[PDB]
Amino acid sequence: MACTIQKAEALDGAHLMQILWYDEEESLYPAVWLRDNCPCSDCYLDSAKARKLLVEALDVNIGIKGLIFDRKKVYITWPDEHYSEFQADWLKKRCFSKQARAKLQRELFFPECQYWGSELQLPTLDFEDVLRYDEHAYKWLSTLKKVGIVRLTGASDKPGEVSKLGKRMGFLYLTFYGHTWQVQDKIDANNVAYTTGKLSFHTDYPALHHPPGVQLLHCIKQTVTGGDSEIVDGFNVCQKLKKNNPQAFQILSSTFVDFTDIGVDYCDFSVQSKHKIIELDDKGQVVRINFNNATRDTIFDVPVERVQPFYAALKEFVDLMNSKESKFTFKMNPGDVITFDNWRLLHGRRSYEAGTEISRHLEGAYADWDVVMSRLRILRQRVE
Amino acid sequence: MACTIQKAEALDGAHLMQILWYDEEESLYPAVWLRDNCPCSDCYLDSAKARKLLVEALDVNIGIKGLIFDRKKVYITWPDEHYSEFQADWLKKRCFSKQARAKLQRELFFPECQYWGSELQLPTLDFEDVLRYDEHAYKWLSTLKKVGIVRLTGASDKPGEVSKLGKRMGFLYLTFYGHTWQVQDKIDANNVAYTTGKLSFHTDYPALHHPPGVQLLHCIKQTVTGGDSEIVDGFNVCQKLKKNNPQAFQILSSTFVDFTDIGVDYCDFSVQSKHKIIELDDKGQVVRINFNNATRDTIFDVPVERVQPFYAALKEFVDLMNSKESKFTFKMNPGDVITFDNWRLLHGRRSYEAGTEISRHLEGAYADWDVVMSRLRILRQRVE
Ligand SMILES: C[C@H](CCC(=O)O)[N+](C)(C)C
Ligand SMILES: C[C@H](CCC(=O)O)[N+](C)(C)C
Ligand SMILES: O=C(O)CNC(=O)C(=O)O
Ligand SMILES: O=C(O)CNC(=O)C(=O)O
Ligand SMILES: NCCCCCCN
Ligand SMILES: NCCCCCCN
Ligand SMILES: [Zn+2]
Ligand SMILES: [Zn+2]
Ligand SMILES: [Zn+2]
Ligand SMILES: [Zn+2]
Ligand SMILES: [Zn+2]
Ligand SMILES: [Zn+2]
Ligand SMILES: [Zn+2]
Ligand SMILES: [Zn+2]
Repeated sequence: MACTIQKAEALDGAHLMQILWYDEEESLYPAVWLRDNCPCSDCYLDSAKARKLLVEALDVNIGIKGLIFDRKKVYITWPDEHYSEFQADWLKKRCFSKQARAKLQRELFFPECQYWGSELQLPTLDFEDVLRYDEHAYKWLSTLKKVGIVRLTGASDKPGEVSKLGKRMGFLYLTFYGHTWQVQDKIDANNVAYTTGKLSFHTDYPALHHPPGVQLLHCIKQTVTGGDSEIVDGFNVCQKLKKNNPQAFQILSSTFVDFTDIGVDYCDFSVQSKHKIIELDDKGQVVRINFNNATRDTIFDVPVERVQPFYAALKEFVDLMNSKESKFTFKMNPGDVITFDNWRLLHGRRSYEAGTEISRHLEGAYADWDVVMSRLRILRQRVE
Repeated sequence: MACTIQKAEALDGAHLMQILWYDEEESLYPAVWLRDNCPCSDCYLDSAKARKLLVEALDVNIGIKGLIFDRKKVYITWPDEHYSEFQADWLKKRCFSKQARAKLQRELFFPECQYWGSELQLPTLDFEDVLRYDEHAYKWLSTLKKVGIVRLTGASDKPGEVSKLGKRMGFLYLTFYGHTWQVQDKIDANNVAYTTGKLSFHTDYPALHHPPGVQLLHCIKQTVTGGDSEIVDGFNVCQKLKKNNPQAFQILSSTFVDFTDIGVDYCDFSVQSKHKIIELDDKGQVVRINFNNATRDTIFDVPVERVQPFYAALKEFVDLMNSKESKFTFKMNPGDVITFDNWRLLHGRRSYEAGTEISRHLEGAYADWDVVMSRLRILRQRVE
């Protein structure tokens, strides 16, 4: 009844098609959009699922010349004698009502989000299960997207596990630190990560204009002397900051901060960026946190009078992150893997003791959110 | 005289340091910024060129407790007995005046830009020279950044040339179409690029939220039956559009368009995005064009009444691109490589004739702008 056509007609000087469905609801489709999206082999390459029609071939003032229909299809003639057929279900799905458009966007982008503080129950799955079963890989990625983190247990205590998950997603994201990389204490460390020092809350790689969306960290070896992990939900903290201190929020979401990274690892590099620490979309929703205090530059491109207020804002923001209501602490063991949203979470670690042998070793990697979402879309379809 | 210290003092309740240089100019440095950027081994890890100091250790209300100086350094004591030394040249470079900050930004980001239309003289270098000499690789990347395109001649007529340039930059950008990819006519083409059809002006990969910054295309084999290349400077076209049709400009720079790509190539994929076709920074400057008509989705997430005005805007934009004053046409020969800014240029190709053997073959690859700029920074330093 809902996707069965009861009536189709051209309206509004034939610039619009209206469908009355059998459930009595109505949908409207501009004529230019219909012509633009003609599925015939002239206009549309089915093997690629892509449009061949050029913008240059589209009359933006086009009207429908003729229309007939049955319960399942509309058949249209155009002023220049082009001919088009559209299927009822295809039409129904693309209805321009706010409700139909929003529903489809949810299905494409999995916007569901569950904010958390210290009460977090760390979502946890088995590693081999995730590699083997789509049902488990689906739960893995959907929870990663919704909650921002998933732990995987039962991996080995050897290099190569993040690489297997990378393949399960599709491919990992290559950076100047390599395809994968080793978090251990190193002589002449090119990065504070590669020391025994404390890492306060940070996102990885704000020195890139497109920081890694997803981070993977696998504990190969762990020390008893320290090295606990800490996470906080950045979207949650930002919401509390806007509430408690709209001025601090305003400064952090509007000020461009310079980040830097110079050194040699996979290649030799001299990397520079600018980002707003709290990054808002066009509707004012926080979509990314860009913040690592180690790689924030000495160069600070703001007028002198904006400097101290910036720091006072940043301090309020860091204090919220450290608050006992926001922060969640745990300690990784050999064979544990954490996979998390590096645009949303900030993470850190406690200091631990140097010695003459390596007491602590994680292997990490990155992946692009688009690569991950693509796998998520495919998995959902296979599972449903 | 300009970077020699004539006087240093604490001012403004000791919250500011003022330096009077020997050229009689003055610079101001907030106390909190100085403490934040103390270069001592407690605060700063020299092997990483990174800050160890935590935000949590920074008193945002800090003042200078004592200060002494000579011609080349300032020596500061802090209220908690921490001690800091700063070098005159380091200080001079980071001066918070608008002029000093802007100068340094130019040096970091190479903003110089030369807009062009049909009068373009295609910048051209030798391929092997670029692989061999830093002077030539520097000219290559600086011109790529400034002009948006460089041709390289004298490559071979065999696969693997884009890969060599990838290494010269650092590394190539892996996508679902592979590390490198073959533009040829293919049975069951997963993409309109892999046909003999005309490609109108487009950027590559707006189906990703972070489209490739730089594209490389190497002609292995060329057909006489068609297949000429066309380019246009997108930043130039946008400027003309804002002038001629501010309404069209407003629609294109504000409307989110959905892009899609579903198929199998390097991996199986189902990719979705949203972008504004004309993408503006926070000051209203165009920083990216995101537009491929083949991969623009059938799904169009706007209210019905915005649809036709969107198309009328897009048509004005495409017509400008096609104008004889904007467009530059040329034809690639075996051994030619084009490297260009895929955020700024749009490119296309003329149709050509199918046959039973492959008459036309290019190999392409992508690179990230951050990877390229890093190499650019390193090269400049080596050459100067
Ligand atoms: C880049 C990260 C550290 C975070 C950063 O520098 O932003 N590595 C662990 C070294 C791979
Ligand atoms: C992605 C490009 C075409 C452009 C596009 O689909 O956006 N390939 C040539 C197939 C690698
Ligand atoms: O060592 C850890 O526990 C966490 N490591 C990092 O956050 C890093 O390397 O960037
Ligand atoms: O075939 C050409 O000349 C140009 N190719 C493309 O723009 C492409 O593959 O995306
Ligand atoms: N069942 C209706 C088919 C209509 C074909 C029209 C071709 N011009
Ligand atoms: N040449 C001046 C060195 C000052 C050292 C001060 C240590 N507190
Ligand atoms: Zn139906
Ligand atoms: Zn058609
Ligand atoms: Zn980290
Ligand atoms: Zn290298
Ligand atoms: Zn000097
Ligand atoms: Zn110090
Ligand atoms: Zn292309
Ligand atoms: Zn794969």
